[PDB]
Amino acid sequence: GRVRTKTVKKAARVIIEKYYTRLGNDFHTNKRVCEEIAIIPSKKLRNKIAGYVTHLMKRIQRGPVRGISIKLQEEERERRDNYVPEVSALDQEIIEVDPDTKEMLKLLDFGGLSNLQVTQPTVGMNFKTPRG
Amino acid sequence: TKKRRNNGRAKKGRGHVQPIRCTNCARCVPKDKAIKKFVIRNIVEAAAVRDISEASVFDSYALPKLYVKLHYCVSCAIHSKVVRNRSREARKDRTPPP
Amino acid sequence: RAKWRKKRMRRLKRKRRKMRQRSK
Amino acid sequence: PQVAEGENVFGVCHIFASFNDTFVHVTDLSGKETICRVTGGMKVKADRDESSPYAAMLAAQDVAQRCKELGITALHIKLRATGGNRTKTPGPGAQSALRALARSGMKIGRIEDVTPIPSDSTRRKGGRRGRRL
Amino acid sequence: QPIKLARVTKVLGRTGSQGQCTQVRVEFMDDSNRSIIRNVKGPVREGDVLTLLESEREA
Amino acid sequence: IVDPFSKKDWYDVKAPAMFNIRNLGKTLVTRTQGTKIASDGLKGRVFEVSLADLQNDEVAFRKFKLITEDVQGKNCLTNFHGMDLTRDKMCSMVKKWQTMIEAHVDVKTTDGYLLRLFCVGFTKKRNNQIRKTSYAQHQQVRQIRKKMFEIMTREVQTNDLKEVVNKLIPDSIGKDIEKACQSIYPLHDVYVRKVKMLKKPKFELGKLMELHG
RNA sequence: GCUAGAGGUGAAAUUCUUGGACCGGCGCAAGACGAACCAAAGCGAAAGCAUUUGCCAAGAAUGUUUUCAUUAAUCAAGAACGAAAGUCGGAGGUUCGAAGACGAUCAGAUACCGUCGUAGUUCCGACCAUAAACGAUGCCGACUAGCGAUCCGGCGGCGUUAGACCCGCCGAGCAGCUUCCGGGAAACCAAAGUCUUUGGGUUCCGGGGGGAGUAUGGUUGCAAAGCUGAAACUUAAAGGAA
RNA sequence: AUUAUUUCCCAUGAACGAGGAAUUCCCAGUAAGUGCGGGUCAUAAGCUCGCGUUGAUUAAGUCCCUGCCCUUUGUACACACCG
Ligand SMILES: [Zn+2]
Repeated sequence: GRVRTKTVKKAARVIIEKYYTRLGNDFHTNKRVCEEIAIIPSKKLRNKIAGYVTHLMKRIQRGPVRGISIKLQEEERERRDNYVPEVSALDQEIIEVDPDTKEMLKLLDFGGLSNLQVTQPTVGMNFKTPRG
Repeated sequence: TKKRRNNGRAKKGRGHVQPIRCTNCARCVPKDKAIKKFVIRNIVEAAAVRDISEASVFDSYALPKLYVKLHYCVSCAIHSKVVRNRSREARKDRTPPP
Repeated sequence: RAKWRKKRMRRLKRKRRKMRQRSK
Repeated sequence: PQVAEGENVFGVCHIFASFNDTFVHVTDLSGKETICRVTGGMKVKADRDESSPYAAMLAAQDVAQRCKELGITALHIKLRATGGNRTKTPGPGAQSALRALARSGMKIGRIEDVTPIPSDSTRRKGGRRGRRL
Repeated sequence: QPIKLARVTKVLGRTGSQGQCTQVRVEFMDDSNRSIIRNVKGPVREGDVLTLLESEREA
Repeated sequence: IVDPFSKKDWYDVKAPAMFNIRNLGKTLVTRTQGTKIASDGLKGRVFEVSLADLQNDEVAFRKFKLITEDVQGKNCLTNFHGMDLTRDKMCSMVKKWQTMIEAHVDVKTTDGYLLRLFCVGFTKKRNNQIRKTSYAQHQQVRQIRKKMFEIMTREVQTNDLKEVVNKLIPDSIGKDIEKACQSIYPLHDVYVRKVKMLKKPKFELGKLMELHG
């Protein structure tokens, strides 16, 4: 029976979204931060709030939490997502093209291209799955 | 109120169907309205398959099965809990349970 | 029941007829 | 029987398993001569338990020792369930009597269901509204 | 038949009408094979050694 | 009061030479007391033996009926009396979403045995078939059934009882039907499901012993 | 053939066995029925219709660069067919089973349940013409969406198999589903849409709930009853969907 | 104070040898044993409300029973099945 009420969790998320730079992985440090940045009428509620802040702080360091939305955290994680390979995955040496697709390009100005490799069309129209 | 579109039976474009008898109570039920169930079970159940296999005279003899096609009326199929009453939207599901 | 009420009616018509044929 | 090296002398055990009683009828290989036939009623006082699985255990253990006295060591199984238009499912004493045959040191072979199934039944007992118990 | 000695490795769940028998997959200690499943009565945990009087049937 | 099984002799049952396993089992009968000859109680028994217990290694879903016709010195001599498939075999071949073609012919052999062969055949679903049902039309069923009438009659009316059982230990009469009906509608389970012996000629000890030679 | 029990029920009893019931084997006879295959599949105007084979005369759909040329649509009167039960006369009566008897259960059962069992159920001929005879939805015609299947016929396409299967199209039909086509009181309906933006043609039929499908008259029938069919009087609701 | 208010002393020494069908309470300083205090009280506890003392067995599980809750379903009920 260690489930936190919505009072503990909501107040812990607002503290993070407003004072993320002051919090850490230590309960007793966050226990004193929440005591000052938030007027909690009880001490047990403060320890529950600060204890859940420490839990959420261990999740922020590994990834984004579905409840906490920090602007300075979302912008950096999106900026650091810019990953591209040394060579694109689209410009290939050879490209397999179905004979029906080859005819579509033939109607367009791109009739004959060296990058195109016509594949043998498989015989037998067994694409549908059996019924029942 | 019309509770079912098929009126509780798989009869479409057809006047009359020959009836059958429910296995619990021998009552006249149409063949399409009957809640059929083709049960295939072994003659020897799992609680006794060990003793019968070790007492066999053959090296590898597979135990046969009982191919019985059971028929149920609407009333007895529900008392025997082979079909349950479903939600108003769940009734439209025609897929057999997994 | 509407069917047993219909049966009681036909059992009453058959009595009114026989009572009417007696005085015919 | 003139048998050697414990060679199996196969018999035929007709097991009439119904919902009111359970027959354990061991015959010869042709099925004409009867060796021993013990039913559920011959082993239980109350007639409500003639079809119980416990009654079939006593009916099968009693018939097994009789086959031991006549050199019958193996048995072919012929399981039937009331045939006709009645229930095609064997009664409770079907698997109980068959397991008790193997539990009594008797060999089993060629199990077969011989429930007489009609090409189409006659008018079955009970009205068109069935047994309204 | 001898009295086999098995060791509890995984506790599956609770069986029985009142949940008095615990279904446990109990393997033998003489060899890694024969990871049979047994029904145990009483408090069982991973690491217990059971005294199987009969080890043929699984049940 | 006295045990009746102390007055019974155990007789041997010998199968015809069509099979390798001759001694199929043992039967018992009361001793010759008064006028009840022990041979009289044996000359009418029918033994329903499975084909796996028969000649060498054949299937177990086919059964052969062997009726005892003459007893010769503590061993019973049986002859062919019928053939039928097991209950679980026939009940498993009858599946849904396909039609079954049944046929029967009352055609006698060359020596006098009037047989009634029962054939069954189920439509086969193709390997690349997307359709759920494999139903043959009515005229296709008639052409398949007429093929069974033609092959079953031709296969037995030119042979005697000894040669037709040699065609029944394997599914010879059923395989040629499946190949012939393949151009009409492909089939997969074509068997002679039952063989009834309707009429038998006069018993001859010379032909019986020839059958056990 | 071997045995004292079998039948039946929630549990029992009536009942079958003082011995040869039940059970097993080889058979035989009669009368029903046509399992599984058998499906939201087919056919028929509906009712209805399933073993094989033969015979008889019909039928839709499809195909048609065949023929006739408005011969059509719907229908008072009139007429054919019309489940089951019932009625009459024959044949047959295996099973089942109204009535009836008896055994259970209950306070009582004249019921449900069990053991029997008449009529009936079966066949032939003559009646009856009523069903929740339902898709509770007249028939004909046009138009207004899509999709995957399915039955029949036709058409052209890789390939596999010895017609079967595969991929599409067209017409016909039984259905299914998704949709804010629209409609509706809503449930729901590709029709129950195209409806105050009201009119394609036509038949039958409804007018608060009871009285009442009763009375009376006529008509039909051997009968049971069918068809046609009121009023006095009474009532502020009855009812549908959600 | 007799129909003994309580209390003391002497004497009297009964059923009761763990208890049928059933059934109750209870998971740790808990059950149970043990006594104390309060309430009632002129007289006053076999009751009850508290208190400490000694101090476990078993269990960390399940819908089997018996209780309610919820969803689905049905309703001619809506004074709502005591309909
Ligand atoms: Zn029923």
